[PDB]
Amino acid sequence: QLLPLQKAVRGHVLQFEWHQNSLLTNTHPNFLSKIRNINVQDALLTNQ
Amino acid sequence: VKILEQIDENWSKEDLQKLLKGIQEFGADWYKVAKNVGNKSPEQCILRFLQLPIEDKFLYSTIAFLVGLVNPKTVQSMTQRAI
Amino acid sequence: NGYSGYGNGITNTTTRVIPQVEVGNRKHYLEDKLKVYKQAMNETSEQLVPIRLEFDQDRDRFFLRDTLLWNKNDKLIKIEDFVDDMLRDYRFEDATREQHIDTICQSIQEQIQEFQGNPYIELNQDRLGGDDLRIRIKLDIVVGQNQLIDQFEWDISNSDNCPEEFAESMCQELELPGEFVTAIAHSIREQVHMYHKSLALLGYNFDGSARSRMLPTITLDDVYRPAAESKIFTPNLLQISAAEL
Amino acid sequence: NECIASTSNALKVLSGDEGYNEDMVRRANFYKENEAMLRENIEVILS
Amino acid sequence: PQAHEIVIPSYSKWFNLEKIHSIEVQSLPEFFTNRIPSKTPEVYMRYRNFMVNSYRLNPNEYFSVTTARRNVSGDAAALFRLHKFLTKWGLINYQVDSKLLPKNIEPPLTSQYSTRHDAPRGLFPFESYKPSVQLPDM
Amino acid sequence: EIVIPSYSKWFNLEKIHSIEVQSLPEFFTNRIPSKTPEVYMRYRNFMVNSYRLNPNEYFSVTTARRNVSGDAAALFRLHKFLTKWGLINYQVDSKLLPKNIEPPLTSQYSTRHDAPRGLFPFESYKPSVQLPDM
Amino acid sequence: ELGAINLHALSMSLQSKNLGEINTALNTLLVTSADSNLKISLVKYPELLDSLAILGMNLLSNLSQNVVPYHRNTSDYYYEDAGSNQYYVTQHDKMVDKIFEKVNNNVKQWDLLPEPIRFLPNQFPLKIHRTPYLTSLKKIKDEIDDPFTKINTRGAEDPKVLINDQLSTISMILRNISFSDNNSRIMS
Repeated sequence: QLLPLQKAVRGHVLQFEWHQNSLLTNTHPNFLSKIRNINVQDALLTNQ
Repeated sequence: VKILEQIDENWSKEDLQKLLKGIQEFGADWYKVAKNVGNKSPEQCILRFLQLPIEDKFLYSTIAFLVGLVNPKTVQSMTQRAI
Repeated sequence: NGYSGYGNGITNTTTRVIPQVEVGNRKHYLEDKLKVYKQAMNETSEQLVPIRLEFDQDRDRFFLRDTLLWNKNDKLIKIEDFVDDMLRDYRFEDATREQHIDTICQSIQEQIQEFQGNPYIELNQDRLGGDDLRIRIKLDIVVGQNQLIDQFEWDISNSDNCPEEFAESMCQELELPGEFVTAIAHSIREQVHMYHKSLALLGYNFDGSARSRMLPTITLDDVYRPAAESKIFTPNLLQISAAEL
Repeated sequence: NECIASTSNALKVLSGDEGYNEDMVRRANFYKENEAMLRENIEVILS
Repeated sequence: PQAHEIVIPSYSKWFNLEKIHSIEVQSLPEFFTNRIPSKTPEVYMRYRNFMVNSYRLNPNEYFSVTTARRNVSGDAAALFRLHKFLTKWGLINYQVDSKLLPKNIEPPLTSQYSTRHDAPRGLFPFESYKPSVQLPDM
Repeated sequence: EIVIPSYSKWFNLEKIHSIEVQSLPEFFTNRIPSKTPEVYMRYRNFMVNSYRLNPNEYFSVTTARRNVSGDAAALFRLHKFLTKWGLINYQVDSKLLPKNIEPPLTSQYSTRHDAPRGLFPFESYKPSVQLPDM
Repeated sequence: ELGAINLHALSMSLQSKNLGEINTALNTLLVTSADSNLKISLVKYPELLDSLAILGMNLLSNLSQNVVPYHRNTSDYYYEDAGSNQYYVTQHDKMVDKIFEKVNNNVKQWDLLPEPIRFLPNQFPLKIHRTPYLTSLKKIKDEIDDPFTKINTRGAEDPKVLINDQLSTISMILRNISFSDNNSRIMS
């Protein structure tokens, strides 16, 4: 008669720990690859 | 058939006896049940209780290794069912 | 959901960035310890330093009459930072110019710059339990509302004995709670130091008797246990009084 | 075996996802695992 | 006696007033090379438990390192080091201030637990047709 | 006359055990004139007989400071020593130091961002089993 | 997205448990991604960078050593006791214990914070991976769908991919942090 209870709380803690193994492998956002070109500042900085 | 639960070590028979007795008519109040047993940490009770088999239901396959999903069935997939 | 990262915190706001809201007031320091600490204090440790602090005199307005210890073998702390932490701990007016800290660190390094720890008595000499010359240490302190005075033999020549043990032992009085014992050892390390420090100015840190004031300031052989009215200076007393200091 | 399981997994991922298809067989994943203990501990503190 | 409600930033839930942890040694190793005999894990733990008790007593109001320095010492330097350390780890002087909120409500609430699609462990929402009964069951 | 720790039943109130000199060498450099096995004998015998007088009540060390004006260093040391061998203070359960505190045991935890306190799953149900009726 | 305010998550990141590391790392990554108004200032930040590099070093290390962290049977992994001490023991009297010990029967070095970097024994230099951008198609061929993708596009059912994606995320967030003044904070 207790079994479903243990199953339930088991699922609780299971989903909980499983949540840890989630590190946005799910998605693949852009990571601000801003520098399309290196701007003027880069070149003139090199020279300077 | 004839499922025995007097099967644990490092906890006496009466240990789990009092454990289940509490959780029976105490509704998962881990503090109560810990009080209601002989000097085991509440989390200890939770863990042990969590490792309590029901060794008479899981039967040893295609379904025995897959659930909420399955190979389709219009072709000769039963080849799988004879794995 | 909930709100907690910094003291019951707030995690539900207008979605901004907040750097280290931890200050009791200007209280967050952990930056820049890891490498330096590891590389530094993985090696031997050595003598400590008693320090007194007086700034209340009628040249500046303070309650600076506290003592504390220090390791001259340390180079991990911007001393001024420690001072300011102490001052903010003293709840003083945040303006630490009228609460000038420079003067304080000046006095600090001044005091530290007259020290050698114990002499070759520790640096190169090693006499089992020291040799002799137990100073009649005289210690009085004023804590809370009560003062306490005592005098007793305590060797200068021995290193094997540290002060704090005497402290925790004489703790066995009424309660001598906490705050007391520290200053005692401090005074202790104060009291002893100067003597051999002054003796360091001479040259007996190896040999026996010195050269003129060390003669009256000594214990003797004491071949037999004493009388009751002389050692009647050793005992201790706890007395309430209106303060006039 | 592998292609079958992969097909199933693809079915699932192309849809909602669940962490564990199994471990109703408690004995295995709990005698042979203990991070359960620590994670639990973390839980009960709040729960 | 106990008379207050003491909370801690959970991630700290590795500290135990009883024992020590690899964390702090990697952050305060100067009591563990066993080089300076006047220092030892033991006196460390003494200081540690003393200070945490002190704070937990009246945690509503702050506690200073200078306080302990007055109270007990074997050093100022290490005392300050560890004090500020525990400060960082909030074990001390964490509940110095209090903050409150009326917390209006939203469709999700902690007492809400109904039947709905589930990410957790297995469940079967469709049981059996008629001819399933056609089995010489157990 | 009075029983002591059984293992300690070896003392010489009239002699010096090699255990003593081995434990504490400082009285045997034959260099300190102010110190000698004799004055240590007097030290220890006075101490232990004094405690023997009313061992029903504890005896501290500061007393010795009052009573011999020797170096409190060795006094404290030997006192600790004799207690370690139970030769002194074997009938008492008191004389401890204060912190005006005791270790508490209550605690709470909250570090909410989203992940702990649950990653907030969907709701569920099913506490109790049911009947097939088939 | 939103919520997600504080900076001091570093503390939890500094902590050595899988849980906290996930909780922070993922969040703070999403944070540094956002730039509409979201930037990581510098006041008493640096601790962040330290923690980060330390984490990455240790993880990559025991990865190269092919051993999973976060889960052992040891814990609180050094001394635990309440022995004979008030505050100051282990002076002369300690040898009495030896004496005591001899009659009742009737120092260390400490490593630095990070591990070494090279000279690691298992890791011995053998030429691999000097291949050009071509591998993209390899990538395609790798990422190509096949009955054996072995791309557990889901979470860590095994810890190996866990460590992998961990380091990946760390690299990404490190990149995103590096687009402003406070390059000086990162400056060598």
